[PDB]
Amino acid sequence: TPEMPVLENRAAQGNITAPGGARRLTGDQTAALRNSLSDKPAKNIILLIGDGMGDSEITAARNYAEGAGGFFKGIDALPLTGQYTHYALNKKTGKPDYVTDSAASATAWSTGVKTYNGALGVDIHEKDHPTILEMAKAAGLATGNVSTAELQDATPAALVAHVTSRKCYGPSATSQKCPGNALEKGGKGSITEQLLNARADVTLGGGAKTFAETATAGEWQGKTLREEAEARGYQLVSDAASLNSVTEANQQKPLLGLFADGNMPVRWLGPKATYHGNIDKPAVTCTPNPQRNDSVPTLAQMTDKAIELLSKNEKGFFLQVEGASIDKQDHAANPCGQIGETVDLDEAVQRALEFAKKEGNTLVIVTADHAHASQIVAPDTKAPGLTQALNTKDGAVMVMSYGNSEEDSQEHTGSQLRIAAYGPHAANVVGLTDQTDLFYTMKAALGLK
Amino acid sequence: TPEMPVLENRAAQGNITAPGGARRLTGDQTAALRNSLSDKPAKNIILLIGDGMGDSEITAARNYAEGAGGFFKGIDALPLTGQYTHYALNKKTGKPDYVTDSAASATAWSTGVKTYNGALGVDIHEKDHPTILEMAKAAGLATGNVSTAELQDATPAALVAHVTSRKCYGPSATSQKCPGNALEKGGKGSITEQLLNARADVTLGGGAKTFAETATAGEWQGKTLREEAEARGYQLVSDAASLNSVTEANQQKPLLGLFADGNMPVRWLGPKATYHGNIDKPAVTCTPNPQRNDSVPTLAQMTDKAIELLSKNEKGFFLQVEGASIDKQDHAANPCGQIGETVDLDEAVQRALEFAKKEGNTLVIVTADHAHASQIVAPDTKAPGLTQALNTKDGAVMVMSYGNSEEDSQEHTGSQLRIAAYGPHAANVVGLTDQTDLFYTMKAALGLK
Ligand SMILES: [Mg+2]
Ligand SMILES: [Mg+2]
Ligand SMILES: [Zn+2]
Ligand SMILES: [Zn+2]
Ligand SMILES: [Zn+2]
Ligand SMILES: [Zn+2]
Repeated sequence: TPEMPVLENRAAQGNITAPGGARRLTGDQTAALRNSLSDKPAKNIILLIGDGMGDSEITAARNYAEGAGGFFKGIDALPLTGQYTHYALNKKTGKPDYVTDSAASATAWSTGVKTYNGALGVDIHEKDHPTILEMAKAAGLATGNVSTAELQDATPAALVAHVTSRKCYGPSATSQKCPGNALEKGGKGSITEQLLNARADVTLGGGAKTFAETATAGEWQGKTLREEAEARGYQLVSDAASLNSVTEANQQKPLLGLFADGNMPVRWLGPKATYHGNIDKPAVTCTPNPQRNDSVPTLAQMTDKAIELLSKNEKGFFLQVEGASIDKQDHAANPCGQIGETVDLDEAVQRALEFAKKEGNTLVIVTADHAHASQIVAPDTKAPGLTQALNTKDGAVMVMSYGNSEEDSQEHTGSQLRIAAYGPHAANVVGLTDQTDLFYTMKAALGLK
Repeated sequence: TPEMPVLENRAAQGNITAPGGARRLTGDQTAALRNSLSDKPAKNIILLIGDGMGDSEITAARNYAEGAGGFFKGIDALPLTGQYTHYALNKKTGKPDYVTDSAASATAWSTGVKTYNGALGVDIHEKDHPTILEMAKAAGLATGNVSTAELQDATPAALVAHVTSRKCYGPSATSQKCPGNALEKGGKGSITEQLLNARADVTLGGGAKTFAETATAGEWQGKTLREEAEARGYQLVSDAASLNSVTEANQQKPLLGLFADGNMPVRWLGPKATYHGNIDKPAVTCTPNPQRNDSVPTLAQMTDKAIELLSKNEKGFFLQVEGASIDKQDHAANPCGQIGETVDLDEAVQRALEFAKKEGNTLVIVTADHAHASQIVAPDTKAPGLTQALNTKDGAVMVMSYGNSEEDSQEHTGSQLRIAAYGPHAANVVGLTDQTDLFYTMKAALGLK
């Protein structure tokens, strides 16, 4: 009557003020850990990435949304945890670059090779290396690529595209920045063109804008990328209703969902942190974003439809799910935007876990590309950076600080960070590992090669 | 019987520029993990604490001393890992206070009750709670308390004292700061007097200064703390020569080593970080402190002796080792000092792991009280705080940034952080747990009733 348990409840068990009340455990965990260890092969894999979602980000989001002694039913629920490194390389020297971007990190987990900041699917010598999606596909597995960002963004693009710079979104930018990759130059194509060739079964996100560009060469020269996708038999959907109307997605009729021109709308609204924000302004309470929609699918919905479609495959499936805007809102120094996308991702993880639990042969991994700027500090802190006071679920104030940049955007940080997993082969995330180890873990799990 | 392994080598496997070159794993971990899970009783527990050592501090030290792709033979070797929370409580409201001090967090793990910032061994109503060392002693176990800080400091003090404020070092301050704890007003005494009453087998650290104080009352009034110590039978030692000469350590001959007036000397020196210091000044290489001596025992030496004296006890032991100055040097915004003390701890952890691996019935836990300010950022970073560039073991540049305060000292942060363990009951550290579970976990392991 086996089955691998998920963490059902790790909230504070009683009165936070009393002896034993703040305890998240209720008894010895040994037995439960043992039950969590299997080396059986995995049929499927669900990789959920919170971009910029390091330990700090998780904590701030839990404190705010669930209270300090709360528990994220999705994020905190994975039983096997570790900490991994995500350094990148200096292109010229080949030595470590301690603070990676999304492009180099995404490449790392999806290819198993370290690269330079800005590179997608290539190494420091600019050699193309096959990705876990292409490999899964090659072996006959269904494949999914879902994200809240523009599909040309680095995170999802890493799986289907090989370009020297993350910026070559479409023909236009490619010609000018990735001369080596430009179609009209003998190259493989811009990110959007490779994504279309890649042909995963299910791809959903934003970035409808770039599809308005036309190809400078080949069979579809002069037609728009959107027209191209139609001409090659993709099913195009652009709202919740039409998405939910899809019945099957495969190699004959691959799904392509374009839910916004750029990035998909953020779940919550609030003002930006500000200088001495926590002393000069009252505490903030985030509010749902009215532009979020009933016509716009949530991450959990996209995730849910994808598992549905992909699960038809007898052989199994690979699916990557990105909660994109945790990072984008961290850059913007917007606590509410940031937290709100963490809560969003947790909902997506709950869905993956519900599936995995009942299916029994699925590995579900939750992690991030790199760490980010936000820090939880004392309410009376006086910082030279940006700050904001928030009213949390506990009814107490929490102060959030962004102090690693004097200009435009807050930056990434190089701290090692959480990786949690559940299912067959989950054990490979425990202890210290490298981002590149995840590639090999997934490969091995899926039994590829 | 397949008795439990420590991670052997989690360094990058080969050439980090090549496929699979940065991998830390040489194969599937499932079997090894199974071998690591044991719910047999623990005979001994060694708890190592890096004050302010969040994942961030560990990463920087790693990059620095061992390279991005290196491995800490001590710190990174514990196979069972998780993340834990350490929020404190608001004294008046009892709602969470997101950022803890060393007093409140130390109280959490040593008594299993949350408390307010500044409290030592009391709850928000100011009532006492038995500490883990007190419970071990009651059971007839040998007990040790080692710090590189002054013994009065919060981390080591939380084990032996119950005062309303951490400032109540000795006679003088207590009278004025913790009236209800003052001896003259019938309290249990200042921290130092309370430490004396506690009578741990082995106590080593700095903090001699306060031992120069004269008691205001009791059977040793007018006499100094040091004189009282001698009168009570403690064996004093104030240098390394005399420490090694010690052969016995028990209840009627407790060891008390006072190796400094205040805190023991830090291993490494370097300039403090400065405004735009990564842009404005050359990269730094840390210098070994020439004033650290062959006369002053290192943490690993302190730990080594402690383990030896204590192990003579047939009943088992409880030992707490603190690498104190990580925190203090973080506050000071001194990368070299911060990193040097993490390297120091790592050395003490190795000593602990060595013993444990051989003995087979010892739980070893490595963690921190709370997170801190330091972040690793990109080399070209223009930040509003204090920054510095360092020359790592890789021959590359790493920049650390301090930007959560404009005031005197960098501040603590409330991010959840790594806890890692080896041995019997180590499984209770995996996943999400609270700083309060630690108490309960060590108490159940030793089967303290
Ligand atoms: Mg991203
Ligand atoms: Mg301390
Ligand atoms: Zn990112
Ligand atoms: Zn980013
Ligand atoms: Zn501390
Ligand atoms: Zn501190």
